[PDB]
Amino acid sequence: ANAFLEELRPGSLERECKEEQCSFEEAREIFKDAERTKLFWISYSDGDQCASSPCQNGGSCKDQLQSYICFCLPAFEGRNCETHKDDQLICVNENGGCEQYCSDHTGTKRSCRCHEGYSLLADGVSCTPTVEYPCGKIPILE
Amino acid sequence: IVGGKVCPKGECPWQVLLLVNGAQLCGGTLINTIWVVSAAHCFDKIKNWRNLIAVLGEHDLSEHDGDEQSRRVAQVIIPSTYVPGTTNHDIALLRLHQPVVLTDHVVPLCLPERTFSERTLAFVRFSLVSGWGQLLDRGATALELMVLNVPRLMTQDCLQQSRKVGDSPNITEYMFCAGYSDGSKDSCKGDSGGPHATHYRGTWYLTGIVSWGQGCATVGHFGVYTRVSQYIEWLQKLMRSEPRPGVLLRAPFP
Amino acid sequence: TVAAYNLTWKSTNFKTILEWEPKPVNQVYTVQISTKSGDWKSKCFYTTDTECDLTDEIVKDVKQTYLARVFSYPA
Amino acid sequence: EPLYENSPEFTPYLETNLGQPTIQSFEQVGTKVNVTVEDERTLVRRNNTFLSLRDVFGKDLIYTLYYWSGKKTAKTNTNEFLIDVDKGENYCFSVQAVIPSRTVNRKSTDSPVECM
Ligand SMILES: C=Cc1ccc(-c2ccc(C(=O)NCC(C)C)cc2C(=O)O)c(C(=O)Nc2ccc(C(=N)N)cc2)c1
Ligand SMILES: *[C@@H]1O[C@H](CO)[C@@H](O)[C@H](O)[C@H]1O
Ligand SMILES: *[C@@H]1O[C@@H](C)[C@@H](O)[C@@H](O)[C@@H]1O
Ligand SMILES: [Ca+2]
Ligand SMILES: [Ca+2]
Ligand SMILES: [Ca+2]
Ligand SMILES: [Ca+2]
Ligand SMILES: [Ca+2]
Ligand SMILES: [Ca+2]
Ligand SMILES: [Ca+2]
Ligand SMILES: [Ca+2]
Ligand SMILES: [Ca+2]
Repeated sequence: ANAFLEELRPGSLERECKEEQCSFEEAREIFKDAERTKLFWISYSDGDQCASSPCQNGGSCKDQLQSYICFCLPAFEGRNCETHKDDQLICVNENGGCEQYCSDHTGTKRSCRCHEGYSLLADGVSCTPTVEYPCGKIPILE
Repeated sequence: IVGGKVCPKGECPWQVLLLVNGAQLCGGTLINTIWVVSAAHCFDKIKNWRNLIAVLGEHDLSEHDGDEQSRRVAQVIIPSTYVPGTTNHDIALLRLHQPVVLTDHVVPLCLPERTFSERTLAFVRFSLVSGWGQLLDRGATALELMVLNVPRLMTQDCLQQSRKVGDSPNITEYMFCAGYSDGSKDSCKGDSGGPHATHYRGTWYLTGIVSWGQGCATVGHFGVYTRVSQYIEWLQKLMRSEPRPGVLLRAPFP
Repeated sequence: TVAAYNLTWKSTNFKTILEWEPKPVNQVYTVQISTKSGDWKSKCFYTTDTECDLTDEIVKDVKQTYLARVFSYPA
Repeated sequence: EPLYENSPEFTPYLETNLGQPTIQSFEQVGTKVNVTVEDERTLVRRNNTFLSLRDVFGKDLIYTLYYWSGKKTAKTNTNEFLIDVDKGENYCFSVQAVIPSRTVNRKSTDSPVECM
């Protein structure tokens, strides 16, 4: 910035493009050479895309050139960490964590089932044989 | 099977061998004590519906050991929609006259539910196919059960990636591709009716049946398998149905 | 139903986002990802978006080559 | 089967863009200046801790420094440069991440320029 004066004071990049905020010429009043001016200007003029606080759910925002990166807490994903991993427990997602059969229910949690000859353990996803020779196991290795 | 390995005795225990008057006909897959799944095309030229045996616990065709069980096939059930000399709807359901006895050497492959198969089994890349069929396209058949790991393709990728050819049948929604390919590669003549088996979280399921290919390993070509998932309801309904009096039976599909 | 097009990978410091066109009209997307010899893993289920964060899969092994595909379903 | 389309292949280690580096600090020791580049975090996590770019690429990654009438450059396979400078002259600095072995996306974008 430039008050009645201020400018009386010679070129600083301090107390002139940074304690305040400068135009492209206050920037070559200073650098003189222009690869040099462009180089400064690219990053200076870009601005903090993280100012809009796009990262949700406790994520941290790292500024880039004309973009950003959200770092997410473990239970989250998405560009803006918008996705709760815990709400994705549906049968199309790795079979719901079911070992055998998965059943989707609107209104409620997915329930796991087992093939004839197995029954479901207490953990709610694992199946165990209720007969001696169940389908689809190879006895000489079990 | 071309380019496969021996299946160590006992480690393909749901493989079935079908014979007609002592001659090797096709493979099959045991799904419980009295029911076997095979390929429709295996029966196109039979006319001795009582010279038709299933053998379970087979390994080496050249020695008989105590693990082999034989059974007479009581009934062969195919779709009404199947047409001899074509490739579509290539599936057969076989009732054994008496049950097999389940042993360390004789175990069924699980028939899965339709949705589990379509939504989960379909996206497991590698499945096993097995048989006593030709070791080479030319060449001879195997004495010891052979087995191979093949990767599954979606049909769109199978078309866009198979080498184009004047008179190859269409891949239908009742089929899926193997194999890749690249020649090493695949399954072959004499393996027909045999299983394509998929592992998932500790259990094995029938996902396919050896059906046809344009010859073997199939270069620029893939193996084609019956898409079992399409026939599950039809298999279950017939497995609870009342035995008709003839051997061969055309049941409506769907 | 239209097949997605212009599938594009946006990656910066392993933050990896698949993007595609078009904006969906009475159709939803599901994304699948695998390694060359691995199973297909489903992501971003039935989304109305035209992007999918795949970061959590790819960081499991950054030296693998991955393939993705985008599925179109009618609503 | 649903309509689908395939993506291009993607190898993260070779194709992810390098982010914008920043300069943490510089210090003077007589005629010599130390320039320290901040270790930029990635989304690769080793056990509830995000790894740096150095932790992932190690020796594959180098940082380049432009300082300044033309430009001089320095390289480092760490996060630090130790450069000679003239007394009583004020210098400006900028850094770029480079992975020399790469064929595409070899260079990050330049950092903000810092001056004494
Ligand atoms: C659907 C019709 C159809 C009809 C007959 C045959 C057929 C014709 C002759 C012989 C043969 O030479 N005799 C030996 C055997 C009877 C002990 C065997 C068969 C067979 O059923 O496999 C085949 C057939 O070759 N299927 C097939 C399966 C997989 C592949 C592959 N994956 N590359 C290639 C071909 C398909
Ligand atoms: C926050 O701001 C970013 C760009 O700075 C924008 O892309 C987001 O939509 C907003 O939430
Ligand atoms: C930035 O990173 C995320 C992952 C959280 O740890 C935040 O609290 C932190 O500030
Ligand atoms: Ca001022
Ligand atoms: Ca001013
Ligand atoms: Ca200042
Ligand atoms: Ca001021
Ligand atoms: Ca000026
Ligand atoms: Ca000024
Ligand atoms: Ca001025
Ligand atoms: Ca910025
Ligand atoms: Ca024998």
